[PDB]
Amino acid sequence: MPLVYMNIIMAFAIALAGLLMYRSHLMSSLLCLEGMMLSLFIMSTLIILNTHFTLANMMPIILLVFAACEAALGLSLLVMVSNTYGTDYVQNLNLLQC
Amino acid sequence: PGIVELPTLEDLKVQEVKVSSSVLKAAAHHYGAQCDKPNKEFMLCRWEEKDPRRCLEEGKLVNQCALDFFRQIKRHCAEPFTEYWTCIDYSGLQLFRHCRKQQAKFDECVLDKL
Amino acid sequence: MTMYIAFILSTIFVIGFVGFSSKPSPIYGGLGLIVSGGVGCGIVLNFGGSFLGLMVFLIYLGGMLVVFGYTTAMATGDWVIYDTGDSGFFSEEAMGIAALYSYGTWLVIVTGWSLLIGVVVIMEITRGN
Amino acid sequence: MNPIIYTTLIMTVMSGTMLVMISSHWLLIWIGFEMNLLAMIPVLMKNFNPRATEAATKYFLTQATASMMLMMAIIINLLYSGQWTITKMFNPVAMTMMTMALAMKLGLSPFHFWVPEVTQGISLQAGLLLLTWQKLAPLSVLCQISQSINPNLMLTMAMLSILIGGWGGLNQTQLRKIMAYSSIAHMGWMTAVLPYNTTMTILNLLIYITMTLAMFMLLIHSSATTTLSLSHTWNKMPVITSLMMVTLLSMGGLPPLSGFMPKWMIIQEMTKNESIIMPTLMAMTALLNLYFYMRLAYSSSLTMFPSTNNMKMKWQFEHTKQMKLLPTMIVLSTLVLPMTPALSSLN
Amino acid sequence: MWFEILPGIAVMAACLFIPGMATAHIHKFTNGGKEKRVAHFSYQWNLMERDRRISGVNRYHVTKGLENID
Amino acid sequence: AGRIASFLKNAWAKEPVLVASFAIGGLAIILPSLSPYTNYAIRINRATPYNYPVPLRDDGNMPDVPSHPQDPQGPSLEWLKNL
Amino acid sequence: PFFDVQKRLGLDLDRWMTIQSAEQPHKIPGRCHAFEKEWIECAHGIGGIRAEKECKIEFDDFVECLLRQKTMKRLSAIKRQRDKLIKEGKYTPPPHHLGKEDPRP
Amino acid sequence: LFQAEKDRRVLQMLRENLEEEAIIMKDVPDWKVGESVFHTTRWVTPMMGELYGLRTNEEILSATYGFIWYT
Amino acid sequence: MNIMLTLLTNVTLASLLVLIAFWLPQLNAYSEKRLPFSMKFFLVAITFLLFDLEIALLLPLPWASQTNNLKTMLTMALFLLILLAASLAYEWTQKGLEW
Amino acid sequence: MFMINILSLIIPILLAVAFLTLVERKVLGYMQLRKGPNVVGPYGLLQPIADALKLFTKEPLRPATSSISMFIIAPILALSLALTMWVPLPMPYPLINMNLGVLFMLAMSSLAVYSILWSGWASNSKYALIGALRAVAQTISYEVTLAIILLSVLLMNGSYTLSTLITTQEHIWMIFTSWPLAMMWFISTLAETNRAPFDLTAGPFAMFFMAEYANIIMMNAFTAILFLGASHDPHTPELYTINFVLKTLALTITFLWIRASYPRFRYDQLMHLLWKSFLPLTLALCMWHISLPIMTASIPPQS
Ligand SMILES: CCCCCCCCCCCCCCCCC[C@@H](O)O[C@H](CO[C@H](O)CCCCCCCCCCCCCCC)COP(=O)(O)OCC[N+](C)(C)C
Ligand SMILES: CCCCCCCC/C=C\CCCCCCCC(=O)O[C@H](COC(=O)CCCCCCC/C=C/CCCCCCCC)COP(=O)(O)OCCN
Repeated sequence: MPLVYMNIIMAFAIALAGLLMYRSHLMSSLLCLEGMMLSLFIMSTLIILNTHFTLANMMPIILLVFAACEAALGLSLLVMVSNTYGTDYVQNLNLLQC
Repeated sequence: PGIVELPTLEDLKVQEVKVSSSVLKAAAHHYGAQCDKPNKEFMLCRWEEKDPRRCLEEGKLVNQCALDFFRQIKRHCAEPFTEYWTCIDYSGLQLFRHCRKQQAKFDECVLDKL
Repeated sequence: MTMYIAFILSTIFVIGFVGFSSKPSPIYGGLGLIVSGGVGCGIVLNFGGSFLGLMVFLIYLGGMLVVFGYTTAMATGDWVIYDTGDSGFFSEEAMGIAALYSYGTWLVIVTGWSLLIGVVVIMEITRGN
Repeated sequence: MNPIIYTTLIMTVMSGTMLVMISSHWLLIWIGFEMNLLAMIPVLMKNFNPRATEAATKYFLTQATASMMLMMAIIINLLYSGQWTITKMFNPVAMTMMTMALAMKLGLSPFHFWVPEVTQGISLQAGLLLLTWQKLAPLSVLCQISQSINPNLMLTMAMLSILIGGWGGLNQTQLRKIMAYSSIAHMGWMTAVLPYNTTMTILNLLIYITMTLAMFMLLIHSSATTTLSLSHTWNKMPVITSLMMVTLLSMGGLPPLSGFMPKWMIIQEMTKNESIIMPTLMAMTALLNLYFYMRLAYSSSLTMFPSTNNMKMKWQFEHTKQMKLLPTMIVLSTLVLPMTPALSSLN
Repeated sequence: MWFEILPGIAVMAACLFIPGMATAHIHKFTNGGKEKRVAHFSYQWNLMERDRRISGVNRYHVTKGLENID
Repeated sequence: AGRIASFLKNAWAKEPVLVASFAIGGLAIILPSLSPYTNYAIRINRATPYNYPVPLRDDGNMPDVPSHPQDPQGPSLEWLKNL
Repeated sequence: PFFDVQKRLGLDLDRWMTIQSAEQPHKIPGRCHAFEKEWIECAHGIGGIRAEKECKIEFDDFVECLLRQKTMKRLSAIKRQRDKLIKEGKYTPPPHHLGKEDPRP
Repeated sequence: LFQAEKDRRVLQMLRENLEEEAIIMKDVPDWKVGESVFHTTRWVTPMMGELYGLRTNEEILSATYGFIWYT
Repeated sequence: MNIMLTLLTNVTLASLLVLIAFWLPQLNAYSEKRLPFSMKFFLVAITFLLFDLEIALLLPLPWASQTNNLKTMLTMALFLLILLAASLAYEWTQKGLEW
Repeated sequence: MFMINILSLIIPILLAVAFLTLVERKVLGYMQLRKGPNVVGPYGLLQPIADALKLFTKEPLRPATSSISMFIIAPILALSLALTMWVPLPMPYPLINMNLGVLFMLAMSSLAVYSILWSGWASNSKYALIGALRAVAQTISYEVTLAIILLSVLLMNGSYTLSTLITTQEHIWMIFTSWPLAMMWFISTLAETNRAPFDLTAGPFAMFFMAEYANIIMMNAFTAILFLGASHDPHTPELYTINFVLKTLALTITFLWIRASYPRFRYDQLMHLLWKSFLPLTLALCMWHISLPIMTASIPPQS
């Protein structure tokens, strides 16, 4: 497993870590999710092209589309959250508690 | 686990055909029509053995037959053929369509000659 | 060997990823993600994925991150593992992608249904009340 | 929302779950998970209020993170072996990655934090859907790859889930959070037997689904979301409270009721694999679940809490809409112990 | 009158004349007096590489005709 | 029958773009299934050689496979040239 | 769990995209087609545990074809030894490596 | 003809690499010259780094990215 | 390399021109003296994103036309476009394209 | 000699967009019963030089509170994209020959909105932010139908290669095969560049102006290649170059014609125009052009 794959998994790791740190600004959480998807697409495309798996060339497209769909969903939710509070801050979602 | 076996450099020595891609393209149809049998030997053996190390003799045979074909072409119609390949070389995509007139000459020459 | 161009591109990828992972000023995070996406599409293009890299550059950058920036503005080692043979008189990536309509009938059906349901769901959520 | 739209969304959720269940390609399983998540959000937000929106946002974030982790695991498994089929995982890193992904999807501890809040925010029907139907696809995926999972991580997370559910159920006054913690504990019980027997997992899943369906339908029939609001039901329909008390006793694993069937069998199978300490710990921990079920029974049926005058008008009305299969769910979740050996049907 | 617009337009035309024509001459100056060979699909690229190896001067456009067959 | 014709009239006025779009869509949907040249297009797609035709080893029991390209046996592409 | 609807109805909904050696368009082969074919033939109709204990050689060959860890390690060792020996100054590189030597079609 | 020339060229590069590896590894204790990394004896198509590994960087970059970068 | 060099040249020339434009007039001494969050624009952005995803799905058609499964490819492409038109119609009739 | 080729591609485009301002002014004046600039120079032939020097000598107004970073990035990106767009164009031989030239141009046009977005954000004004959001939404909305029309038209070409469009139109123009698509494409190109009737919105301003006008000439050249094909003789490319330049000039003069001939739309009016008249018809024509080669057995060759 070469060094470029190491770099891409490392980028995915930083994206996941940044998603889990949660300073504020849920939009940053969506950005971290979307960077995770971009890293997934990059690594999957590299794997598929290196091994010449022809029929697997569909898988990136599909994945991208689905993730982008999820992106829209998140944005919509974010907007509604903002409409309730005026800001997309993380701490404003403290109504429900354990 | 094991040692790979590779043929010696002497076994890969053969009189390579030394024409450009345009020259090969110009005579491609006659090359396929005339040199078909050794080419089919080589291709069938290559697709059956799945081993480059077991297909050297047929490669030498197809090179020899191609050399024979080009020697005949040079002997019989050097002038007609030269004009035709030259036209092909000029085109960026090496299109047959662009210079039909040259082809009519070469073909008839070959039809008269060989 | 241009000093491991793929390695340099990967390093810039990780650099942009850690730049936007600190989550400063979400517009700046989007800028870092733009740079990272461009670098990754460059990685794909240099590897040989012309159409998939151009899909990244078109879809991702021009629609998805553009919508992200729009909504934000609303608010406040290589060369060794490579191949040896040729592809023929075409490109394997394009044929594999275009085989979607011949082989991936199930994939097209499920993806189209998901897209239509997504449109419906977006309208449902954005209605409000 | 529009009844046609609601039916379409429900069918889309069920179709995504079925696609996960009947597919053999990893990308199709991921697509089914994405479809389920995409169609689940409006269902959680059918009744619009800030609570529902916040719960839906929490659920979406958790499920999107879990799906990203699952796709990363699939990509790693493909990288170390060019395979897309759902089989042996061929890699330990991919296995632990997708193990945590499925644990987060199922709400198993330590990924249990979202379950009580998402259940509390959404309505009773959406809570029923979330706690019953949304457990089939991840459990099916786990059952398909049970030979590759590391027993240590499975057992640790299952024991943590049971302990956390038992401890957290004690401090709750809201019934929906009680249901969420009960679901967490039962999920730990289901998961603790996956490395040994998936048939036990499926049997426990069926029993738990029947019990929680009966309990949720009883809670919908008597529109109560809190212990105090539930304490008033005896003055309008005591039969409902009596059936509820019997079902609550069953949910605690008390013999000869139905809830004793899974635990017993699970314990037996674990003792077949020379594991004695863990089943004992799980039983003594489920004692806490039984304790808070008994407290709810005390506050529900075995004693008569004070009532209100305005209940008299409620005496003059009958439920216009009646749920079907509720008697069947209660009977199945209470009195099917003598037909225990039927589990040989590989349910 | 209206033909007084023509001078500036002419300049524009001259400007738009320069790039493409220049490229053509460039492609004729660098590719041995012929069109620049296009290479998609990786087969004609192999043809160009073989021509470069055959020529002996490390230039693909130096064609070796029949006189090189001996 | 009168209601449908009246609806088509009312739609052709004050809504011509939608009428044209629906007409073109219906024609594009229905016409290919009854056009006789789709089989010709399929046959043309079959006739394009992208790969090398690998010959078969002879065993003296294949009278239909030609031994040389010029041999009369095998598929004939005269139909395409006549088009 | 797994409801094998495809095998019951003979549908082939998603089995065409599972493996490299399964009917690629235009007969384009995978990079490790033969290795995966051999592994599948070894492990077919035997079960999981027996496939893992008995078809270990085929899977090792397939994974080596996929990732080329051994080949890269050997090439890196050769490169390291040649670089060290050239730094010491006892080996002179051949003309073919230099690129001075003429190419063959 | 292109196929035949390709096999001959690839075999020649492999033979030269074997000769230089044998020259290079005369002194290392546990090495074996021209040893395969596969259990099987079937022919395996060599990688890009197997043929051009011991050659110059200019030809390495050519053989790797010539078709990709040619425009 | 050629595309890299072209991009580098364009970027360098643009940077030089902008730098000169911003600095040449800066050397001579001179005087040197909300909430609304409209939803319709967000909706149009979202539907643009969804239609862009469907366009991305539709893109490989020029190579999809040479497959020997002409009936299947034609049916699948017409199905994709029918679903696209259905999404547009659904957004139209539910008052989703209004101002 | 590649750098010389790049320079000989770049500089003439800058000179052409320099003199296009004078051509537009003179054409508008003569269409308005007056003259254009005819005093500074023999026929205003030195007017662009005077305007360039005057713009390059005038003080720039930094808002004193704006973010400098994106404020300076935006014109660089705009001008770089405008100059990069010309690269794949075959006239008749492209500087860089790409397989997916059309996809490259589409991706760069998609990138083009980022300059507008960043300039709007960096203005530090709510009104300018509203205007920028409005323009970005319009641009992406018309980009949708741009992409759909482009793919439906290329379905009769066989590939995304730009040079093959010359071979495709060897005998007939594609204006005859699909004039409705060309009509909608012309209107969409008018809409993308914020030109009349869709134009609802010193140094950096000058750079943005060059980017916009280079985009205009680019779009006219692309339309001319796409729909008004010329005959290319490999033994004389100058004929194709002259034909292409003349058609591009005709299309640009036509752009000035619609600018001088009509009033402008409202924003909701053009949004409704697109989403309720072009998109349905565009989808119908996309299905029609998908089915047409199959039903007539005239599928383009390359794959
Ligand atoms: C049997 C049960 C029916 C009721 C249950 C339905 C469940 C939900 C509906 C989805 C299931 C539909 C089955 C379609 C599976 C796709 C595969 C099958 O159709 O065969 C294909 C045939 O394709 C068909 O044309 C598919 C057309 C069906 C799609 C049209 C309508 C889609 C509606 C489905 C539901 C979508 C949402 C609701 C819409 C109203 C394969 O083509 P073929 O060429 O042999 O082989 C290709 C492989 N090669 C290349 C190696 C040779
Ligand atoms: C079966 C084939 C389907 C696929 C082909 C279609 C391709 C794409 C076309 C559809 C795109 C989206 C269409 C969305 C329809 C929206 C309908 C609607 O709600 O609009 C109404 C207006 O339109 C209607 O009244 C409903 C549709 C009217 C009928 C349209 C044509 C019906 C079919 C005609 C052709 C039939 C087939 C051809 C036969 C001709 C002979 C060959 C409201 O208008 P407002 O903008 O709100 O303004 C009102 C205030 N003044």
